[PDB]
Amino acid sequence: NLPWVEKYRPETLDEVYGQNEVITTVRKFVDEGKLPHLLFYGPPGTGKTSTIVALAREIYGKNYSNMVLELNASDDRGIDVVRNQIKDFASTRQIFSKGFKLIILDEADAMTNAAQNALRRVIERYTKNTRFCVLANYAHKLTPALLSRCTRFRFQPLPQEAIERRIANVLVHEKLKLSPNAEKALIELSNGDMRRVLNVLQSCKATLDNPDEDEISDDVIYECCGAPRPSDLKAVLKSILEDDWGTAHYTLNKVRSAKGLALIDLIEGIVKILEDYELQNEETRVHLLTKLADIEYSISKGGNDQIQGSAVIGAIKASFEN
Amino acid sequence: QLPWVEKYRPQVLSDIVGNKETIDRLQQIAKDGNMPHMIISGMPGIGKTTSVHCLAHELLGRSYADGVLELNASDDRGIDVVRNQIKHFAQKKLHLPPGKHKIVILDEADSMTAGAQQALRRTMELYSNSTRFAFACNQSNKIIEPLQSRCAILRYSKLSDEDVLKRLLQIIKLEDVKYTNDGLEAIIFTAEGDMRQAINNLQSTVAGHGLVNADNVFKIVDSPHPLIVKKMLLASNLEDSIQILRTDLWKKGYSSIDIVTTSFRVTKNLAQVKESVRLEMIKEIGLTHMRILEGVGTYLQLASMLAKIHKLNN
Amino acid sequence: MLEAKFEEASLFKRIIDGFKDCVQLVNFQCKEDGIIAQAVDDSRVLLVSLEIGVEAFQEYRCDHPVTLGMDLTSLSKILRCGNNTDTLTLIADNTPDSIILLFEDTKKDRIAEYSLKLMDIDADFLKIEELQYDSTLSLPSSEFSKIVRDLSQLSDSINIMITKETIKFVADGDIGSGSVIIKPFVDMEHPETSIKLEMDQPVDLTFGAKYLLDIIKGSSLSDRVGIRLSSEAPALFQFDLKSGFLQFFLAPKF
Amino acid sequence: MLEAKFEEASLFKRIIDGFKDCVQLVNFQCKEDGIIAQAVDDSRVLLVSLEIGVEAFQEYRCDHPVTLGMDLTSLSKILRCGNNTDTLTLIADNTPDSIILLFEDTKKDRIAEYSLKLMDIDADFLKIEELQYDSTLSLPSSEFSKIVRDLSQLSDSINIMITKETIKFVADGDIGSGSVIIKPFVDMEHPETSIKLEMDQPVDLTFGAKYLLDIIKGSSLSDRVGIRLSSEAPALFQFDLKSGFLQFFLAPKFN
Ligand SMILES: Nc1ncnc2c1ncn2[C@@H]1O[C@H](COP(=O)(O)OP(=O)(O)OP(O)(O)=S)[C@@H](O)[C@H]1O
Ligand SMILES: Nc1ncnc2c1ncn2[C@@H]1O[C@H](COP(=O)(O)OP(=O)(O)OP(O)(O)=S)[C@@H](O)[C@H]1O
Ligand SMILES: [Mg+2]
Ligand SMILES: [Mg+2]
Repeated sequence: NLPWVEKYRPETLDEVYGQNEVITTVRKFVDEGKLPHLLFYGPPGTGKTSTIVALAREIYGKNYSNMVLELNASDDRGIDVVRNQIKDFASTRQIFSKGFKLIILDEADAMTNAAQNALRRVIERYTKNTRFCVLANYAHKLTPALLSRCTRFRFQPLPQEAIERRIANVLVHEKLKLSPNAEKALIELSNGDMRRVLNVLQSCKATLDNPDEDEISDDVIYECCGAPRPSDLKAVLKSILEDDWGTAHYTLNKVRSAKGLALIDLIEGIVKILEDYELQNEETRVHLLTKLADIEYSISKGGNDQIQGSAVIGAIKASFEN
Repeated sequence: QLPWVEKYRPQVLSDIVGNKETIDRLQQIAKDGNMPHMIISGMPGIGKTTSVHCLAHELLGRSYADGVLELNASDDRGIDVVRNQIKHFAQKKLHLPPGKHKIVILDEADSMTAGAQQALRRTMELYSNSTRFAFACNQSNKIIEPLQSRCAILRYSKLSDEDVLKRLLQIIKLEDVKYTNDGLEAIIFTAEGDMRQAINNLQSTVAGHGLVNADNVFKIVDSPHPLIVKKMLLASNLEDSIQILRTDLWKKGYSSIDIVTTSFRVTKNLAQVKESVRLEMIKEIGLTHMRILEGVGTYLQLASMLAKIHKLNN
Repeated sequence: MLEAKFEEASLFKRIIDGFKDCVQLVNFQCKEDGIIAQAVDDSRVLLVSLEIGVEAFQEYRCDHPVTLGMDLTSLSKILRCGNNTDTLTLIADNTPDSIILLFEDTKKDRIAEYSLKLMDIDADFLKIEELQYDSTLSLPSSEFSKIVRDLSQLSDSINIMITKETIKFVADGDIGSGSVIIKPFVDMEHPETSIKLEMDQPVDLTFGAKYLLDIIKGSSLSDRVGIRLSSEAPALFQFDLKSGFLQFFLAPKF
Repeated sequence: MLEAKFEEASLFKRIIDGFKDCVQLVNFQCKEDGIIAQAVDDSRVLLVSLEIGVEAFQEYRCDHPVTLGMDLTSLSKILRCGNNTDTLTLIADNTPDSIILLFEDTKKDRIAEYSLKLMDIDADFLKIEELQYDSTLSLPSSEFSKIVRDLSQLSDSINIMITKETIKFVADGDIGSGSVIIKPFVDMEHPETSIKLEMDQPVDLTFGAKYLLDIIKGSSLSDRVGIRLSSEAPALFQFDLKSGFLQFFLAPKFN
């Protein structure tokens, strides 16, 4: 009944994929027993939370409900919270506890500089009775002191083999068939976030479950994800580089209207396509990149859509003149 | 185990390396004893807290435990504290040598609420005969103007290269570590003035790979490799730079902010190209960084940054 | 199916008042040996345990072990309505979901029936391991309570130390320091005011102020309290009772 | 330095609790004659003086005069600990940074020594000269406390009148008004119910209600409170003690 994102959440260290380089390290740390303060950081949908919860459940077993405290971002997070709750949990020694407790701060990069200073002082004070674990998406918004105090662990995105294995395990445990190009388009659009994959899978499941036997074609995947198909990108680029102004404008308009295309993703795909052309001159590439970056920056502030579309067309056309 | 930064923390004022003017000022202060209220401002990890701690220790001698009140971000500093506890501590009778005084050391003064900083005014103005205050702050702008004006301001510049090198060489000699000059230069590079971070990176490298070498440091820092970023920023044909940025940096999950910061840091140290071209490349990288921080982080922005850098270098 | 009648009413009153503040929800388990209860505070520092046999009661009958998880605040609210000359009686039947209390004195027809719901928690966790304590002592409850709530204003960390026949309670804070020193002595005329001390090794450890203040509130049970101190082990504060005891297990500090 | 041994520990406890609500910081000038203290209210309207001679100390030895300036909240927190049947002892070292208070039980070895950190106060010691007060009276302390607690429930000012051997208290608030009069008399059966009066000039003064409510707390020290009123000078309230006195100097209001 619960969504796959919550259902297929791993419960052991073995059920994590594409992170062996960190799994062997955490297994060494748990067999040695010298587990220090940890920092897990990386792009979303990678397995930091799942890995740390599995590690806590493995180290503490049933005592997990007592010696493990999870805190999230901005839970009335003044300095008062770090003064009362975390400080009491760290300082207070349980009745029948041997070892140390664990306080896991999820998405803990949203702390102010004063809050991070309080946290670094706290972790410095009681570093002998408990160990902390800080999770982050961007490791550049944390004070270098807190970073230096613990050991870092970057979570590289999931490779193709890991996501393919996981979608295979999900497929065999569910009533769905998956076409060969479907998984290719899936891996190309997801960019390596397992959460988005597990979301879009159940989405297209509920979407095209009419006879319980329909095949998930690339059309339904591109619809549910809301991403264009590379053929349309090639066609619009061809129309821009070949036809005149009015026809290319009408083609761009109809392609972005009938399918619901944003100029941002369209420009991303267009520059991805242009990245592999055999351009004879160099000034064309420079002008193209500069003008397209300017268009994207201007779109980031929400100007007049038709004007930015005409500007995209003009930049692409005036760049290819040598 | 034990952190080197905690084990080799200077306890005597003379052992502090860095600013040569303010450390001699504090030396003469401890020699005389008539210390005024003082705010100590500066960038993180350059020796602010250790300085005031060593000053208090050397100034009070055997009475440090009874004549010093320290308040960091962990302790509660609201309205009730500054009104009751600090005031009852300032009035506390204590017979010290003729020149000494009780010391109140407030660390991370920036986190102290303005309304809380209000109460300290008369408490420190009235009892100045047997009590002196030392604030330690990163940015001296969050301190209210009255407290800003009542006390002497002491600025701490960021650490230079020779001072950090001397301290690291002292630590190595005391620890009998195998090293090389390029490894020490890599430590200086990844530190940029943070003595604490420099020592911690040194200890992490020694614990992880044993020998202090460039590849070891650059594998333990988890930052983009400076050599490959320099090659990206110095390639002749633009397509080589674009291919480098695409395959060697963008695929491995590096954050765009880290790429821009590493490009900034390496362009600062490119002592082979001219000075004006360095300044203009820094300008371009900074405009790209400002674009990145505003919410857009597309690969196209970094591509345009590289394109403009090449256009400048041509 | 469960019938448990007392001799007085103030007995259960002070029994509940003893640990009414430390925890809110508590499970009473009844078997042929009597009634057993064990709980822990939210901070997981103080472990309260209460055992009452089948002798302080007058009529006690039950077929199988039964568990009743109830709130202590509401139980005290109900229990505070009785006179000191009455007789309380716990009544329970098949499928226990509502406990019945009955106040009744034979001198006048006052049948006071009170039904109380049961909020179950299903968390027992009773585990008592150590039986060898390094040092033990026994002293009047009033003296210990006076000392602890006298030294509680100075600081929040009370230092207990058992030296060579010199029991010493120390406290140090911001307004000063306090030191209570008591030596053992036996009074032949009044053993109820004697100080018993058996020491195998000199002991020195610390405890929190608020935890001791919550412990000593169970001083109305007995006039004599027994302290058992031991390194690498929690300290034990025991209050005897005609048919059992109430014991607080406290975890020291660093 | 100084060693003072009280006979009953409740004495100093009552002394401190008598005026611990009108002054936050008091200075105790320990001389060879005894203990003398004076402290001004935080609003500079109510002065408190206290004299305790050597007769109130079982053993009192002072090496040289000293000034122990201690708080009253902390001293009341400490004095609240000891029982009644104890032997309080005050001890101080040379250059006193802290005072030591020993509590010893006569029939036990339960010795409890406490330490108190002395404060630093500027000795703004004013000298008091005896003035010939116009009206001098004395009355049972319970009577005065009752009268003040009854009249203060109406306004924030109480008017005292001494005219033709008659005492009068008057209050006029917004919720109403009230008046009481007292006639001097004496009874050989119980002299603790006599209202003395010696008038030289009929006087009319007005005092604050809160300050009188704080002063009347001294009714636990003695039973016969004395009052000295002048035409314009601050009123003097005196509670006598087995070896000394506690005096409240109160400043009148304006017309
Ligand atoms: N490495 C992985 N192997 C298998 N399933 C994974 C993996 N990473 C994520 N998942 C799945 O995706 C879900 C989300 O994982 P999370 O741990 O919540 O991601 P995250 O690392 O916390 O990133 P955030 O929370 O967005 S910053 C999990 O419950 C799993 O179902
Ligand atoms: N000049 C120096 N000489 C030697 N060690 C230093 C020096 N400056 C900093 N350190 C080291 O840096 C560590 C960090 O402590 P501090 O420098 O006091 O931190 P900080 O300067 O207060 O910066 P904060 O706390 O983030 S505002 C110290 O324990 C020292 O080991
Ligand atoms: Mg997460
Ligand atoms: Mg600091």
